[PDB]
This record gives sequence, C-alpha cells and structure tokens, in this order.
Amino acid sequence: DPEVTLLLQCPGGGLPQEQIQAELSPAHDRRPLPGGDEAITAIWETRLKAQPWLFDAPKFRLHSATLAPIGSRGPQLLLRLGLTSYRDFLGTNWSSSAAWLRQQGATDWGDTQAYLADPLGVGAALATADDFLVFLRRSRQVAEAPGLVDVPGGHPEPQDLAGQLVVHELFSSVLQEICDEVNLPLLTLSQPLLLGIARNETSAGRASAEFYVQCSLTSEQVRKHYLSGGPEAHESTGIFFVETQNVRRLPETEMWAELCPSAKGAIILYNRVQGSPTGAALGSPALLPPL
Ligand SMILES: Cc1sc2ncnc(N(C)C)c2c1C
Repeated sequence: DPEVTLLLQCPGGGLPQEQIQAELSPAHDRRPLPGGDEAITAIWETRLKAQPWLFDAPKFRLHSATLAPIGSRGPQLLLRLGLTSYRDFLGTNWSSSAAWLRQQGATDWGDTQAYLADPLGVGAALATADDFLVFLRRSRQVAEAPGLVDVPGGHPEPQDLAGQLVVHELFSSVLQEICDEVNLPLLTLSQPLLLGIARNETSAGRASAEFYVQCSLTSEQVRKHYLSGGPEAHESTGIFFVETQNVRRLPETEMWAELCPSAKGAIILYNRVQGSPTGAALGSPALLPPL
C-alpha cells in the first residue's frame, strides 16, 4: 500500500483526550515558498475567477507527533501543530508541482513537508452495537478520490494552555462529523480514542488523525438514521457495513482497491490497535483463527 504510511500507532488500544498534549506554535507553520507565496495567490485567483462562490477557511497543520516511552505515567502524546488554510492546500499539496516542493524542502530544510500546507484530517472507525464498521460511498462528481469508499471524517477548522482547547476541538470534531454526515444523535456515541496518524502519499503526504468510536445503535438503526436525512442531509451517495470479523482480512478483498487512502489508514490502525489481541484468551485458536 504505497499510497498510505503510518506516522503514529497509539499504545494501550488507543489514547483518550486526557492523555494528549498539543503545542500550537507559529514555529510549526509551513515555510514561505522559495520564489515567494505569490505562486499560491496566483492559483487561488485563477480558481475564484472560475468558481467565485468558493471561500477560504483556516485549518490545523500537523508538524510532528512524539509518543512518550510506553508504560509511563503522565501525558502519553505531544502533537506539534501550526496553522494553514484551504487556499494554501490548493497552492501546495494539490499543485501539479507538489513533488518538486517535497524535493526542495528536503534540500533546504531536511524536511520533505517544509513547503506543504499539510492540513490535519480526522477519520473514524465507527463500530455498531452488533459489531460492524460503517463505510460511505463518495460522489463520482467531487475533485478528491471520486467514487471511492470512505469512513466518516473531515478537516476541522480552528475556533498546554491553548493546547487543551485544541485537543478538545480535535476530539469534538470527529463526533460532529459523524452527527452531520451519518445523522446519528450525539448521545449514541462513545468518547473517541485516538488510534494513530496516517499519511496520504497521493496528496503529497498530508496526515489524518484516525479515531475509534462506538455507537449504541445496531447497523439497521444506523442505516435508518442516515437514509431518513434524505439526499441533501449527506455528501456521500450511500452507506454500508462490514462485520468486524471480516475487517481483519479487508486488504485481501476486492473492496481494498476502492478505499481512499485515509480510509485505508483508519482500517490498518483499527486492525493493529483495536484488533490483534495480546492475551491468552482472545489469542486462543478458536477466537483468533490462523491465516
Ligand atoms: C484537505 C482538504 S481541507 C479542505 N477544506 C475544504 N474543502 C476541501 N475539499 C472538499 C476539497 C478540503 C480538503 C480536501
């Protein structure tokens, strides 16, 4: 799977909000482009003159994520974050010259990402009460990954002492994206656990935080809620469910070639962090069949 790389695998089956610190600093921002940020302004002007209803929005930038020594007390993860925008993304990661910017960043800064917007995404492995994961079909008319399978998620917009409010907005945003797109009541959802961070090598290395969320509704009840919104209540064109039993071998199925990179990252992290048992009971051959 060359189109996805794991930047972080969380310990303990995944980290709760109270175990994560953020450092939000202009030191974590994108570097100005070698020939100046005028190249970004030119791309944006061209795009607005074709689609004048488009609007910019601020985004969090991922710089890096450092895990504490395993089994330690105190905070277990430090997220180093900067600020970026939808405009900066379109002028860098989604530029035809994104690979040239990666080579230039390695040369100038020893950092393939130094000249890239790298907005932070969020995604969920969302499990039902009857042990299925939730999948969504992307419209064939959108610019990114048209017609591919996705999981719930989005790119959160900004509004340890500004730190804790930023971690709160990251965890909040994955629940809000489930309520907005799947049409589920907030009180049916567990507090999220962070599973890890995956990079999309087809989008010049932009990263998504991948979370596990449990719903108290069955697959049948989730479907009813999604469909009862009607076609204008969701960006996706359909919903479907795979038993958690069968998610274990999803990379060996024909579904795998239809999954967008960030959904592949969610499923790899679910399998490594929530699946893959370590104890004698769940690891016994009848409960963990070989092959
Ligand atoms: C990585 C991001 S941030 C962002 N903000 C607003 N719209 C977007 N779309 C739908 C193109 C994006 C994408 C793909």
